[PDB]
Amino acid sequence: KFVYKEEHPFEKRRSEGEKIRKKYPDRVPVIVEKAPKARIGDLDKKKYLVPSDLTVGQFYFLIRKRIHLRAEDALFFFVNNVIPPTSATMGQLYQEHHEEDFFLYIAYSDESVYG
Amino acid sequence: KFKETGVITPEEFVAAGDHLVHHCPTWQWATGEELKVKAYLPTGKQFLVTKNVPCYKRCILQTRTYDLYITYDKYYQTPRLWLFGYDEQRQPLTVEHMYEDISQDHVKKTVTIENHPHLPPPPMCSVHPKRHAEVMKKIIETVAEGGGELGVHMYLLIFLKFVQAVIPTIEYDYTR
Repeated sequence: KFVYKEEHPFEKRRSEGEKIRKKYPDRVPVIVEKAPKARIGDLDKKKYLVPSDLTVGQFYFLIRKRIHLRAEDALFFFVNNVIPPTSATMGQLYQEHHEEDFFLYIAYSDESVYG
Repeated sequence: KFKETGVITPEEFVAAGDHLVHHCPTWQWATGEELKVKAYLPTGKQFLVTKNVPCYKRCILQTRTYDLYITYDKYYQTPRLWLFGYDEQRQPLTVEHMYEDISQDHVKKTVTIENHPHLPPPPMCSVHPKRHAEVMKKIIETVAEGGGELGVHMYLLIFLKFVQAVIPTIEYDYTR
């Protein structure tokens, strides 16, 4: 359900993901896109290369700033229809949910249920 | 009627809550944590609480008790149901155990595990009010087509009547 999985074929994504994971082993490639029916600002950038030791809660704060939100505005991440805990690191979230193209896909919205 | 059919304003939420507490004294108002008090609601009437609601079977008896809450969601302008459960030994149920009391239709669709907006952790289950206004709007118009009228006071009574499908074994009060 990701636009990046349509503009890039599966083989081109896997080749880039394998090479990126090989070049930068302490970093993980992440794709972030807005939910189709979300009423919040959009992201000018969707391909991210984030450090493994970066916590999911810290990645919340970066994505929050990139769409110009405050601490009171709602924002939720969805990885395979699961909200990850803010205490887990991006390296742990990647090892558990990265697709066969070696990319971690994350969808964001202002609702706890993106549907 | 209402200011906007389907949703509810903070004053309509108090009016509907005051009628629920009157009709079903097992529900009561509450304030919650001081730092999480909302200014558009009376400090004494922030959300509704009912405690030790029996749950005899899942979705000899292994009876479980539930604390249920009804908070106001300014985003959707609808109520929002919250629930937290205990076993027979008064011990807090794990997340996977509370899902034994949530019907299969809503376990992954309309139920989340978030912090109560007025209380400290541990997080609790919550029926998401994403579709509530659309359903309550259809109900209000149906009782009007039937010759009756769904007053502001009985909004939460009808709301509790229909969310029962999400938790059909948690026996909270909303009648008699």
